Amino acid sequence: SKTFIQVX
Repeated sequence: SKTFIQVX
């Protein structure tokens, strides 16, 4: 499962 985390 790919997870995309927004940094700034």
